[PDB]
Amino acid sequence: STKMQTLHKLLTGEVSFKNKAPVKDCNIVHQFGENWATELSAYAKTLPAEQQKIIVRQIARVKLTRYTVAELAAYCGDGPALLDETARAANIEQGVAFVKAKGVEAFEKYVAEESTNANWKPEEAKKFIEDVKAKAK
Amino acid sequence: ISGVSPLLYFPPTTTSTTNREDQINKNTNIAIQMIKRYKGEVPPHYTRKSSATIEQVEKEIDALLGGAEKLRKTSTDDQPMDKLTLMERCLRHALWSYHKEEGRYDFDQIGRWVVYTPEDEVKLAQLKREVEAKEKLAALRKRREEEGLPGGPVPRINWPQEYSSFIDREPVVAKRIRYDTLASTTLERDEKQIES
Amino acid sequence: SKFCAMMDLLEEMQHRNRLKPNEESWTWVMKECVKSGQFRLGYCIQQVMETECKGCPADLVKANEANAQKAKTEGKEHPGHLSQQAGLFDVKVE
Amino acid sequence: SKQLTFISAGATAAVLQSASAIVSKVAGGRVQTKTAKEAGRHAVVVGPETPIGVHTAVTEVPKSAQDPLFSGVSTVVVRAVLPRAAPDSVQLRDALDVYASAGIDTKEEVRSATEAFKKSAEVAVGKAKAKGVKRIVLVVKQASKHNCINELFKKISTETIESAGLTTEVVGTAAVANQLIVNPESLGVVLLNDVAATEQIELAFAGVVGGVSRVYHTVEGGKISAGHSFKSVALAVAQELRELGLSSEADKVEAAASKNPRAVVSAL
Amino acid sequence: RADEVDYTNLPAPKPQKTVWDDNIETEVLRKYLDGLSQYDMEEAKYGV
Repeated sequence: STKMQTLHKLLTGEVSFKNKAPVKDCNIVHQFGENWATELSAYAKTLPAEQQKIIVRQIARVKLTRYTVAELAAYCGDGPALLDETARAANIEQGVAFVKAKGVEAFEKYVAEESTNANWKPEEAKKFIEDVKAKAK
Repeated sequence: ISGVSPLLYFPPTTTSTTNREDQINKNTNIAIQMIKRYKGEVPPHYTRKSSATIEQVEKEIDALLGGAEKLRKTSTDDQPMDKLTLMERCLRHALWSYHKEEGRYDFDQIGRWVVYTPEDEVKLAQLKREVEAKEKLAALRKRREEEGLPGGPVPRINWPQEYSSFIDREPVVAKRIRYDTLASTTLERDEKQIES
Repeated sequence: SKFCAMMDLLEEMQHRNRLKPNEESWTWVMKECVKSGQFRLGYCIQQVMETECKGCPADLVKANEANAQKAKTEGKEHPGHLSQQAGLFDVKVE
Repeated sequence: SKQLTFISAGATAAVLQSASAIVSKVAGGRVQTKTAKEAGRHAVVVGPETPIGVHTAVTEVPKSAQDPLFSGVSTVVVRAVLPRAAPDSVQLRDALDVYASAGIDTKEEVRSATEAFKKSAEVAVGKAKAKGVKRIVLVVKQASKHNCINELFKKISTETIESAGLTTEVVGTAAVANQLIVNPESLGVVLLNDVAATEQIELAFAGVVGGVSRVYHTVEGGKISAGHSFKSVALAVAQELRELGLSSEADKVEAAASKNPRAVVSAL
Repeated sequence: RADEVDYTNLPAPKPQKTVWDDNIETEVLRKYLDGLSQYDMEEAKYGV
């Protein structure tokens, strides 16, 4: 009960972090858990409609916060709903340029290293590398 | 680095064609602008009262001091000096000050005919290190260019460790962007125009 | 450090066991100094072999000199912070 | 007969071509569309980069183009823009902080920066008074490098605002950016000092809201529209046409931008 | 059933000062490189 109450206050802005750190997706994931969104959504159902709407809105904004400021400015120019596809396309274009610049085997190793540092599932990394390879030809 | 990131970091190389000449030209122009501001205004022009070259003056000085070599007598540093010694010291001091201002950094004679104060010795030592350092830097920047390594400095970092250390990727990605950009630029100016 | 371990081992052998190191032991030390790039320890070991043993393997002496002159070209002859000019009140005493 | 001035600052050719097609198809040829690098009125600037001749960089949340996520939010983000010199020349924002370290005199540059900040502060307080807020939020990057430009920015912005009678709260860049993206309803008017990071924050806010057109106030006196994406540029053109005195065309462009952001030209 | 955890508490991001290789190019740029490291640490502490 306390965790959900703390999370709701944190997202609403009533409750600040110890060091007044920004309320980003990464920090929340670090403390509350990987699936904080799911448990919060289930908990919100036990609250009036207004609080439910606020929780949904705050969750959506936090998800948008998962990108850096530069990425948002570059890719979120034409709305947030189209942000994910635009970011994915730009990343794919970078992958194509990398492949055309320094081969494939190095690109395969580079993608693997970034995925390890980027906290990416092997399936997602494999899908990305296949997509960029297919885009090349 | 908790949290699945949306994108895999890739080199920020987007200006595929950035000629080294243009970068060094811009560095030169900025360097010239800063130098002009620091110095201020070019000093008012001066017209020479007499025409003579530095080489001619040095030759005349050598001729003047060569005829008195037999008469010239050495003595202890604390002992009083002679007319020939005083003339030699003054002439050589002026000559080597002019040479050092011009650019002929011959420290062997400058340390002899210009050093008379501990502050002067400190200034000479500071100058001596600087010239040698620039010569070494230019040589290795040339030897590095021949090899093909990036012109700019590269820090001794292990980004896989940095990703693990930091929690949020944003500062880490920003740091990589800066250093990658720095390593892809030539922090060199045209020293012909600067000297001019 | 490999060099430190071997020197300590020699110290144990000569002092606490009363056994004189032979040429083979010193050659191993010199090889490690050359391999690790520590060209100043090589000079000291070179004299040790020239003093206790009979000379040094001239292959290794030349290798060490090559490493030293590489540093001179690259400027890594001494740590740089030592070369920085300091003063009475310009030194940070931690 | 009439003229619309298109400025390009770091914008891809696709966006500029899209803007030209939109204006040509909507206007119908009555108003010509010329391209330049500086203007004071009837100007649309395309691209993240700041054009030459702009001192204020205000941006708001238009009611019509509010994204469903950010429905009801009302916060005005004004970025102070110092005079822009040629790309090769050292910019004032950097000269004001490096010359002091080098010991060079910094009198004229300080005077120019002071004038720009005063104008930006006057714009910010006017917006704050119009909206009715009592306190504004200054944003200054807390990096050690920018220890002089920000100091002057605070010294002047607070002076002007306090002279006007409103309160000022100073903050950094990361905290304000997170607040503006997550909880923007707690900020009424936020001024931003002239730094690259602040420019990115302004663009991110203009994009996250759903795509809007930024207003630039120039030295000559006036307002010019600014966009960086298809939707933002389309809204900027729609506002510009409205200023010229075209209402139906402006509404059509706005509706097309709302419906089909990336392909407004074909949508309308 | 005692206290479990302060979800509010967050471990501060422990900064690390960047270290440059000791070459002649570093000595010439010692002041400039040091400024970059100071800027990097300031960014890490504040966040951006």
